[PDB]
Amino acid sequence: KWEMERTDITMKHKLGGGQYGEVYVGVWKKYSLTVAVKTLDTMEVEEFLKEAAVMKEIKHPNLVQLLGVCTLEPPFYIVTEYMPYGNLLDYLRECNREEVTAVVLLYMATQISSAMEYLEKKNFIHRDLAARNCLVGENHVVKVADFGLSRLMTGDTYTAHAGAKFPIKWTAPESLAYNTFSIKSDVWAFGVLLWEIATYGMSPYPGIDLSQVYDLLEKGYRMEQPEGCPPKVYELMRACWKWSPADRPSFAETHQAFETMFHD
Ligand SMILES: Cc1cc(Nc2cc(N3CCN(C)CC3)nc(Sc3ccc(NC(=O)C4CC4)cc3)n2)[nH]n1
Ligand SMILES: [Cl-]
Ligand code: NA
Ligand code: NA
Repeated sequence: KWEMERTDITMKHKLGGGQYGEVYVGVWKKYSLTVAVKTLDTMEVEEFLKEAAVMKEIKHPNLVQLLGVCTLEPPFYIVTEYMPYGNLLDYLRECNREEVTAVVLLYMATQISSAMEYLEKKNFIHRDLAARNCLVGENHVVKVADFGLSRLMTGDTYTAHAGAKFPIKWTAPESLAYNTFSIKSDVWAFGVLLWEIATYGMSPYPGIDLSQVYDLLEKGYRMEQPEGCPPKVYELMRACWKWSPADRPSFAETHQAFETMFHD
């Protein structure tokens, strides 16, 4: 149903400086439409198709939309709607802060909590929430992307395979310690994502030794409040980093808090 004919797309240039896979900007000739195209021998086919598959099952204004697949023969294609301003981390880092103000940061957070409220409702789990995995478009629209590790959950947790390796700065302690992933682990990451946004794209736990992060977190260390970050947003941010997953807010609560702030 989603399959398309590779001949349809014209591939113009490579897109990402090598950081996101083999992704090129594409022009769908017959529909006159700019699109992105992720392509894959690179023994990662199993996991590419898994990705192509999950994007068929989800649809939200703040999640990057699949337009079509070529997954009948190689090279395999993933054709998504094109976000002309790229990933959020570099956007924040390169933006004009007179244009991207505190209001715009709040808007970006609200839109992401929207995407995550929807996955939470769908009992899906993203597993790689971070500014580098969000994309920016016209009028400061932000959309969550990169669903390679995403899953529909059979119950309330998913256990990663032995020896899986994770981005530690974004990973919840129970995920580091017990390979346990849940919507509450996605909430932990969201918090770190909020800190990335608050700081216009700074690196979390700057200059800390990764092998000390768990240790520090268990002893209670958490990242300090960024300058300009409002107290309510910092309180919410800290809520996402509660040790016990149960004590963390839901994505519904979080989104309610930002929609309210976005008004007041
Ligand atoms: C998916 C997507 C990506 C985009 N747009 C862009 C745009 C972009 N830019 C490069 C630098 N200029 C200055 C800004 C635009 N760099 C990337 S880098 C990039 C490429 C691919 C993916 N992810 C996927 O293709 C998989 C999830 C389907 C993420 C980031 N993606 N539109 N839609
Ligand atoms: Cl790339
Ligand atoms: Na961590
Ligand atoms: Na905390």
